Amino acid sequence: AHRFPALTQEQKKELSEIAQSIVANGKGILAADESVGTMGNRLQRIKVENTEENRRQFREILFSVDSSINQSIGGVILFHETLYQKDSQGKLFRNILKEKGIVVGIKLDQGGAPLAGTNKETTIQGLDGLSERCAQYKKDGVDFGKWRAVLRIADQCPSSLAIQENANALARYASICQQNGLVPIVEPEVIPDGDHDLEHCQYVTEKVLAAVYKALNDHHVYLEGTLLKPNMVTAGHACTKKYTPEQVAMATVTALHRTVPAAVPGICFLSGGMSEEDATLNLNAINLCPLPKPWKLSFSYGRALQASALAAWGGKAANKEATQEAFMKRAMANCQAAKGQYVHTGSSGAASTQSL
Amino acid sequence: AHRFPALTQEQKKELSEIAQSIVANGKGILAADESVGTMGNRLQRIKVENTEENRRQFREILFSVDSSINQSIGGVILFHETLYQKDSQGKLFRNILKEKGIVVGIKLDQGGAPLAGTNKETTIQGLDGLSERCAQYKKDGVDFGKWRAVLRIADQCPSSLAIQENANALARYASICQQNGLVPIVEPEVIPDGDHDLEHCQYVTEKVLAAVYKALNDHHVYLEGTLLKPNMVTAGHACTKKYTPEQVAMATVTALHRTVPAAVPGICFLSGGMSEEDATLNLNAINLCPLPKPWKLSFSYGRALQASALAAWGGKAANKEATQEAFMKRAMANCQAAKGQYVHTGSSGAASTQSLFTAC
Amino acid sequence: AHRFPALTQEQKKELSEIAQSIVANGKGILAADESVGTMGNRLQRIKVENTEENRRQFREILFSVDSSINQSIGGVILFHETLYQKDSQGKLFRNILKEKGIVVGIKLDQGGAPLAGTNKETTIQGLDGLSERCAQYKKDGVDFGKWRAVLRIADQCPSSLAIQENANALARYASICQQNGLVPIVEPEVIPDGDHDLEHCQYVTEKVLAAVYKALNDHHVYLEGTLLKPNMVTAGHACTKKYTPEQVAMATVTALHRTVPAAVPGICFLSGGMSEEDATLNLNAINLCPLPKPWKLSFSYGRALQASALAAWGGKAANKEATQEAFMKRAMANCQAAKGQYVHTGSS
Amino acid sequence: AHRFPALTQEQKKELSEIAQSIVANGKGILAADESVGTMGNRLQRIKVENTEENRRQFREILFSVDSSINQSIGGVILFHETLYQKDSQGKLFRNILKEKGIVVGIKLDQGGAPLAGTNKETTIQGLDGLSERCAQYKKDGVDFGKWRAVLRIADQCPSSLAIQENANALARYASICQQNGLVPIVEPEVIPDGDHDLEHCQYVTEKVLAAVYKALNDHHVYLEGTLLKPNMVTAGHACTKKYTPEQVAMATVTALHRTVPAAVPGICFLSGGMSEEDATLNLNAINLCPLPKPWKLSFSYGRALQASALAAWGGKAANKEATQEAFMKRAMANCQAAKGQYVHT
Repeated sequence: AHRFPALTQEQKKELSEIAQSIVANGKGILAADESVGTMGNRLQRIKVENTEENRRQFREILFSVDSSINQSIGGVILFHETLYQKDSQGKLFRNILKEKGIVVGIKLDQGGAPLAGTNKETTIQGLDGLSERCAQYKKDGVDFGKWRAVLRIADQCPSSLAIQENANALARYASICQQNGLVPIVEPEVIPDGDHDLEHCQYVTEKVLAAVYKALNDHHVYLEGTLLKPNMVTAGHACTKKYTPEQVAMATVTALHRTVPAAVPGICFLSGGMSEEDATLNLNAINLCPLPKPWKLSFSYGRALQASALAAWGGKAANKEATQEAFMKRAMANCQAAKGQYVHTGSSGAASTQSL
Repeated sequence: AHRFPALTQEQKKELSEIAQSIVANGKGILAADESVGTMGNRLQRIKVENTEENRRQFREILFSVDSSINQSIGGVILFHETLYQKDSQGKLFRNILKEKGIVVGIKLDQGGAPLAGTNKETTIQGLDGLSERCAQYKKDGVDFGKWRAVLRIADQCPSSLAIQENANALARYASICQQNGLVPIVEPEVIPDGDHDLEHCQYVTEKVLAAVYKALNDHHVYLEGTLLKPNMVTAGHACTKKYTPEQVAMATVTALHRTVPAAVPGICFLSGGMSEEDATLNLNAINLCPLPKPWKLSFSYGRALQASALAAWGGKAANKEATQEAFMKRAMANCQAAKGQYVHTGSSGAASTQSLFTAC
Repeated sequence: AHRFPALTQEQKKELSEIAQSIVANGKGILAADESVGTMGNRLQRIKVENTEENRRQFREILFSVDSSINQSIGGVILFHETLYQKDSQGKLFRNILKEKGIVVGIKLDQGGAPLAGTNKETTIQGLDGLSERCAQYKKDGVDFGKWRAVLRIADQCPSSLAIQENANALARYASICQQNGLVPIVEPEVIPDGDHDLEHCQYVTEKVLAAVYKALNDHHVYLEGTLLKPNMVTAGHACTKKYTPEQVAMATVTALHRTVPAAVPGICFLSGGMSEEDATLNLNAINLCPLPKPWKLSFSYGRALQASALAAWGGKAANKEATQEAFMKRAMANCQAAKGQYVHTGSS
Repeated sequence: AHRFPALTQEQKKELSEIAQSIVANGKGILAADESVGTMGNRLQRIKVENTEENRRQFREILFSVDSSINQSIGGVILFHETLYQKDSQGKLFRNILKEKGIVVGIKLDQGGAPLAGTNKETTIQGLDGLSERCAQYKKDGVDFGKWRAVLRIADQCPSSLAIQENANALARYASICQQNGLVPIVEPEVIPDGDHDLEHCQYVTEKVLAAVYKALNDHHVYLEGTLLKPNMVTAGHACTKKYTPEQVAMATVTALHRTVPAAVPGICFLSGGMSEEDATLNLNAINLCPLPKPWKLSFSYGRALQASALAAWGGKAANKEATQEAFMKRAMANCQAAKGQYVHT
């Protein structure tokens, strides 16, 4: 509250410049910020032991790919550890990435915490000392952050305490990052677990984005210097009905265009477990849906950009190339999807049609 | 909650089609819904008695204008009296408007009500009976409604209680229109009274808007089936900073693109006191503002479409012609401005250059 | 707003007096404000034609009772019509009651209205013109008002929209009434329909009270000048478990002590549906419940104070005495219950 | 959810019992949870070097006072370092207190954070990982917590954002304490800084509290196992109008009874800034105030119980008895004031 402006014109100019730079010409985001535990889950699928070193090795293969990768990839979100890791010749990754023209980002949330008196719902931690962490990250070469909330549809979820309380941690999160020069990505993911259908997700997704944006305003957040990583709108995991990229597209741009201000510059979708192929086909329909779409509609993918590469790697140095090839192909595909230019092409083996 | 949808797909299709038809090709709205008191203030300016007959005569001139007016005017908001008045031959005004291909709206709000413990802030009455009233008006040829809220800037204004309550009332109101096939026009006006500058206005307006839409969302309103009639972002009346349309537009378009969703099909500005030429220069500047503009940006003009015609009328039937040319001239200019093409020469036309219409 | 006080010290004094006057000493509230249709449902039970004369005749009997009765009833809520009716002699009922020592109140809401996009939830209508209406009633010798909201437990009810919207209308009405000297009686009723149990209603009643209060607070309503008429914590109508007055008391005072500020002078249960005997025992248990109870706990009953009286009247003049007797009886039981005396042991 | 209870009845039962036992018979709380910096200020006053030794030493005099202080003091708020500090004989202070029948509490908040876009307003940090800390503290002898939010009166403060956000932080914290068997003392202080008068402070005190309690209600906090530590209502510090204890009381009780729920078992007024005597007089009055008072009304004082003792100590070990005397004296005065039985003489 009121008068007493959160930011200078200059601060805004910087954050709006970073933000627009990452989704600039069909480019997207590679989401490599899996934590120790989450990355172990990934490495498990290819039966690779979750070691720091293995983690360092897979990331180094992805980050050392030809600078051309700049033409699909606008930023890369890193987990803390990886932010401080290095190459073979300790070139820190973060500098391998900045030098190729890629903007570096950082996971700033520190996970869930249960919210008592609720059907298993949570909020997210990490606001304590966030300012000071953001400043050091700004110093170490980071220009955007990521904060993920997780909301479920189930008996009595997403509760109100749940949507408002996760919308306000997001809003504090967003507020602090801006005071430090980082563009905040607000991730209010609504989890595809369960058997609801398309309309149900569409509705919850609309009620969750309306909360976020009003919280977001109550806390004086600067929409122009922010990015949204929403869930696309689909039926749940256990839904038996079958849907089309085009139906996911309508439901998804419908929901957004009723709740996401045109000032937000770019909307980069989470892929969450869709196969790589669907991730791409869906984003591509999203860019051709015949509705008002005032922002860039792009990707911030984690699994949809790294499954087939993980699989080609299998933890063997010897696979460097195949690993590289995979990620590059997914990366290009999502760039065309980002421009509504993708045509069923791209990666084809079971891992692209995988499901995650 | 949820899975209790408020509208069917076919009700949505109808409100969306209505709502877009009104702002379709640079068109705008003529806001002729001044109540008796308000209208009295207007006619007082031209020293004409505020008679139900004087009122019916000045509106007869305006609506009997050449057909071509439907190139500029996509809809016309009427005050209850007027919705039931007649031409000089017993032909109903609402039927004349409707045959010339112009959508008819009706003022649904019923004035303010003081908010106790507030520094002179109000809310707006009109929801009791609202449904039974829209139903009937729909039957009577009406396809859209208008509800005006009034917020001001001042010591302890606009408060949370006032913003909150006026958004909710707006909320109920838009809900109810939608259930009866009327497209709600939502007008949370921020008045220009006072000396704040543009930056302050812009901030209150972003504040007001964000509450409005979250509220409409709580109430399940169908945005696609709505129109928004807000104030342009300007300095207060008594502020002394002088600004440029272009400054006006940057503030306006900035605020609106951070709170009004892209699903709203059009936003028709009230002109609230701005000279006829200024309401034209501004709207025009808003259409060329280099920011995202997902929605039509047009006019819904009370005074700014009528100053000149009133003055020409003088309350004399022999002035019919002049009266109609004034009206038509501002209706066309406005529609060009709604398309970012009004390259007025600064207007000459005192009528058009002066403050406006027992305003304050 | 922020300074800009709602009311003066004197308005306050006035309203605070009204408020405490009506629940002053064990007494309670006769809710005779049934509406035309509602009142006819009551007449239908005893097979009497809903007619304005039938209605004026019934109340006439209830209001002509032995003065006394200002030692149990401290206020009587009337439906508009009844406010301007007479007795079999032009005496205006509103004068008969004043002169008996009883505060007369008016129903100010105007029934429900559907909230689109809800599972059949409603709001209430009535604020348009309320202010004007309030001024005249105050001038016609009404000192307090009543507005009922209805909330229900059901698939996705009560919704947050429902609760929020109902609490705000209630806050508008309550602010409005003070501005014209009535003390507003805030009635957010959680209907018993359905099969939920006690603890489900407790939870839903404690959430609805938190809402209303919060709103009253936003609307700068003067609580010390108010009165509440909440439902009692009970299992739903279709619940098959069975419970004890004392179990309804604990459920009820628990909820109320967690949400209704000690500044509200009195909370006056509605009974809607409970037999005459139960509304007296539960109120009674309510007053014996061992929690902290900063406010008077009492009744503001409609059926529970009249059902037997109607039965006795039968719409027959001849039945007058029987009729008053009954009403006079239930009114003492509940005064005594209001004091936690009512040694109970079943009455009529 | 809704339904899906936050606590079992057992859990309630314990939090309830702990909550009441602290305010049990006119008893109150010694707040010795000043941080290293704050304590520094207080020692600055008697001219003693802010030293963990000094700190440690000064508290050791207050906690070794005769057991009879448990007639007046129901619990003590410690700051982290101190929760693990020992006497001159290696006996941990918390055990010394626990053995004289005093319940021990831990500061949980972690200070302030700037709320951009506000006129100097803040929120409070400390929720990250708070649960695992709660549990740890529970295992180290702790039974209740403490979280201080600060609001002030000034140009555009306290704002909606400040209000709502501190309320939400308070709610969360309260909730997480309950989940781990501590009783959360909610502390929404309205700072006295500034020129405002009585009625103003009372108006903000009422808005802050209605916000505090609805948010605890959104967050399923169980009030019967909570305590509230609010400011009393008084004019601001630079306000020239003089007022009587009776005036402070009517304004404090008026506010409190309009917003704080009768379930809350006890309300323990911070005194911030009040002289020891004024803190006793005003609490006393508060207890005679002729309005409904469903809750004990006591103290949770820091300066008000230690000023005279600190001056007597003078950082001189030889002043051990004077030092304890003073402290003991205010603790009894406040205990009487918590029973509206204090009189000067």
